[PDB]
Amino acid sequence: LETFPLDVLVNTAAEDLPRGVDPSAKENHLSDEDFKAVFGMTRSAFANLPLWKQQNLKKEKGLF
Repeated sequence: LETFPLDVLVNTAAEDLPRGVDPSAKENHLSDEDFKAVFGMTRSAFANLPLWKQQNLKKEKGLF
């Protein structure tokens, strides 16, 4: 699993995204610290939200 800075995951062109990042699950590529800062809940709690809600939260945060 490759992790990248929040700014890189948010501000990179699709074709320029590092090969090791799943574009549909950018949150998995954030460090634990960045995930905590961005979402404010544990990774498990976030994964337990309906998919559409995970997506909606990510849209405004630039991670969709």
